[PDB]
Amino acid sequence: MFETVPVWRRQPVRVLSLFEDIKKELTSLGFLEGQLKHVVDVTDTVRKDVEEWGPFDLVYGATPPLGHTCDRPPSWYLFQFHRLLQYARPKPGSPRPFFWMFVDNLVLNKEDLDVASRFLEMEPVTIPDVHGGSVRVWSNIPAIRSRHWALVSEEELSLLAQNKQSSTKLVKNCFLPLREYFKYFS
Amino acid sequence: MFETVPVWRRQPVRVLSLFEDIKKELTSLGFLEGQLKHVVDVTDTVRKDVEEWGPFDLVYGATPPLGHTCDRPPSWYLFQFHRLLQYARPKPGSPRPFFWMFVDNLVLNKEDLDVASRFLEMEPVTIPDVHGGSVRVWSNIPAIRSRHWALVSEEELSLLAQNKQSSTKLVKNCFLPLREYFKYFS
Amino acid sequence: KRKPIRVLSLFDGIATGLLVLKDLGIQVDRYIASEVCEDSITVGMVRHQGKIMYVGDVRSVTQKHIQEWGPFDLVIGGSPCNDLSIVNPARKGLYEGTGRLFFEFYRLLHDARPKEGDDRPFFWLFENVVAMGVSDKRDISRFLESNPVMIDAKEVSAAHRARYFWGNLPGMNRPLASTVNDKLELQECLEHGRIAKFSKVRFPVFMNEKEDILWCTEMERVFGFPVHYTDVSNMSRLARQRLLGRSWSVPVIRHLFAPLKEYFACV
Amino acid sequence: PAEKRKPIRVLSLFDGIATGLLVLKDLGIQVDRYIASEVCEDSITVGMVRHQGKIMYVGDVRSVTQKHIQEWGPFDLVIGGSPCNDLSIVNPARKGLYEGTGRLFFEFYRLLHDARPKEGDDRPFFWLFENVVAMGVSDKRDISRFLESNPVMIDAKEVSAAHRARYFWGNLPGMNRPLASTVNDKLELQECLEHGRIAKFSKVRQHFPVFMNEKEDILWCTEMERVFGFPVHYTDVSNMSRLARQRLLGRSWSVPVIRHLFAPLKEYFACV
Ligand SMILES: Nc1ncnc2c1ncn2[C@@H]1O[C@H](CSCC[C@H](N)C(=O)O)[C@@H](O)[C@H]1O
Ligand SMILES: Nc1ncnc2c1ncn2[C@@H]1O[C@H](CSCC[C@H](N)C(=O)O)[C@@H](O)[C@H]1O
Repeated sequence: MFETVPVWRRQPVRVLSLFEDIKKELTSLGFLEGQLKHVVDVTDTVRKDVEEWGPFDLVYGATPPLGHTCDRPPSWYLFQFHRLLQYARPKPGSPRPFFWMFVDNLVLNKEDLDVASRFLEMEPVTIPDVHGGSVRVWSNIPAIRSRHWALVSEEELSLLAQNKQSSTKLVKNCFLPLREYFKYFS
Repeated sequence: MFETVPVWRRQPVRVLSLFEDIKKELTSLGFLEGQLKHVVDVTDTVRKDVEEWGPFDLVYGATPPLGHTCDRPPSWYLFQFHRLLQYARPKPGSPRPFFWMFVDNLVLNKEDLDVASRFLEMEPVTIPDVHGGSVRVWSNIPAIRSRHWALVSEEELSLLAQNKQSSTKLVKNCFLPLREYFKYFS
Repeated sequence: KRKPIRVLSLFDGIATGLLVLKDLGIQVDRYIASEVCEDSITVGMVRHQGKIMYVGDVRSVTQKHIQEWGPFDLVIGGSPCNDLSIVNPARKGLYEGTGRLFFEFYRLLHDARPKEGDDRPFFWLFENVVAMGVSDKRDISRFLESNPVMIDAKEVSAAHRARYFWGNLPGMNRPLASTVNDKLELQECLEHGRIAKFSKVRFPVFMNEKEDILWCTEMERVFGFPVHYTDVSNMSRLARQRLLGRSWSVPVIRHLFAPLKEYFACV
Repeated sequence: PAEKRKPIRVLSLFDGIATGLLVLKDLGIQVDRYIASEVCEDSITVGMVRHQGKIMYVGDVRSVTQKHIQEWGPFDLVIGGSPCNDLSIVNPARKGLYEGTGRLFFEFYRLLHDARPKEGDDRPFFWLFENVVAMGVSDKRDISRFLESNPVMIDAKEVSAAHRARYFWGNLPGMNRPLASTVNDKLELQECLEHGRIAKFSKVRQHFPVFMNEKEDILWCTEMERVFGFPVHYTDVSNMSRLARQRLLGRSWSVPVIRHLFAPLKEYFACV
């Protein structure tokens, strides 16, 4: 439970994005105006790196889009994420609010899912997107579990992905509760 | 090697016959005139018995004739024979001539024969009888091995017995060498 | 000053005889064993580091061999019981199958016992299943010229082994006695973390919420052998089981040999 | 006032046949608690019987949580050796560090992190993690990058009759210092065989390893225990098969090397 913060004492948020950047979609909410550091391949990224990159309030990372845009077994993202996520944590005397989020673009098996959940300490929260003619998330950002839709099935979801191999807007509104902790711009 | 004894020092022979007696055929050679003790079933015969039955100079025993005249696994005769045979032995200071003989009327398997020989310490001596229209022996009676006929075959001999189930004179002449050790009558 | 014991073990199995001989602290000049089973044969070899001179099949041993094998002070043996067991219907009795093997023991006993005149001390022992045909028990008694002495290891071990004992060993009749060290309770034989159902073996153990069969480690321990006494070949369990299965209860054997300390070299 | 040396509380993951505890007791170090994560019933039993219950057997690694860790009391030593299979350059079917059993590694990592003292607490904390030397360069790296350290190759060849080159990651003191033989340390494979058998090689790694009374034979289990430095008849529990047993000893820790490795702990904990 994170204790809310008054408006006249909320500074710009420092975001660390891994495997994908939110520099754009995060600005669209008035969180930016850089304060966000982006990194693609973390392979050799050491602890001191994640520290000298200035303190962070939000650690974000997400699996590559469905298509295999890059070569590197699924889990990798999760494991690596957990790695730097830890290097990014604050000190014991929790200075200010610290948040993290890992998003999966329907790319992790049901095996890799148990790992991910058990590793990030919580079941994901699947949020769909319907249109008729046209993603899983882990995080500690407030009321992210009361927004879960225990509707969409797995079987269908599997069908969704299997069909995408043979051929944003979602999470963008998950950052809103963060408006209550950091500075909003214009 | 039994040291030959002079005529005027040859008393009548005491014979112990088991499973069959030679009281008749042994007389026909002038060895008798009783001095011979016969016993059929030795099941409960103890050592003392074989002793109080007076000293013996000749221990004889033989398998029952081809037909199963009695019921008792072949070996029995051999083993039992070896038993009493020992009870009848003399003392360490060998007083006089001591002889024994075990005859088999083609009733012991080739297994039972290895036992028999290995038990009586010597191969048997097969003595046949031909006629055209119509026995194995173990013993220490002198020159009994130079009278061996390494001719008759086993396969034939086996056929001889197998055909007798589906339907004396031999050994009588083996006692002759004994004439040189014991008293002869008429 | 008494001398070392010279023994002849027939159907030696896993050297229980020598094991106990050593236990009683009796010097052994030689221990000649007639064994045909390779598994048992190896066990003895390793466990007593060669000391045991292994002859071969009993009926390949001859009078010539005996006095040539030096004179013997002790002759012990336990011929296969299978063809004597009232339980085994296929049994071929004392005169056929393995039953016959007995006579081999008799034959050799005869070839080794001191000849009339020689007063030299000579001890012999022969064992076998109590559960045998009355005719066989007789014949055996008539051949060895003496009567057995039934004795069950139940009185000195966590198991029920009633066996007949023919022999001239001193005090074979005197009652047995438990020792400060003698697992009588089947529980005191089990390995840590397992519970015993019965008090004596005849799914024996109760293990952490599971019903299971005795362990070879506990079985040795049931039989009076030292733990790990049969952990030698790459020998399977069934094999290892089989070994012990057919042995003598060490306690029962320490008992019978015990008095033998009084005649030979006290190691 | 007085800051006494206290007993060691350990957490062994992929405990196997409790070589960890075996050696800990060998060195004469008092053990407050030895919590092991083992899933193989065979090895589990061995530990259970050989150390008479002392080992608190938790279950599968990935059923252990941060909640469990701090609840399982604070730990002084964390040791482990995740399955080598999917990392072995020899096993073609290997699924690497990220798939198959390869993954199990991060389980160790995750738990190491959940147990190591948080910034501020200066409490003494030691950890150790082993694995086959013959692994893919990438894996060696990633592991190093995860545990934030480089390993220390060390072959039991130098202190036992066998060739076991393994990598060692950890913060135990003096892990690099050269090993040393002991008055008691069978280095010759001959010095391991049981009476009446002769050895071909000087060290096992080239088929049947020993000849016997005119017959060619394989290594006995007593001897193999003796080759890794386990007490004799140490794995004589259950009615498992020769093949099973083998698999046990087969993939265990060379006692001589863990003694070597653990040795400098004696100065930091209570002693029996
Ligand atoms: N012909 C033969 N010659 C020698 N040993 C034989 C044999 N036939 C069977 N045996 C052996 O008979 C042994 C009988 S079991 C006797 C057990 C033994 N007294 C002990 O204390 O362990 C077996 O181990 C078997 O291998
Ligand atoms: N999910 C899991 N959780 C806990 N242990 C596991 C596991 N999967 C496999 N194992 C265990 O992995 C171990 C690898 S062998 C490691 C042996 C150890 N260093 C020793 O000295 O004994 C095995 O003993 C196996 O039972």
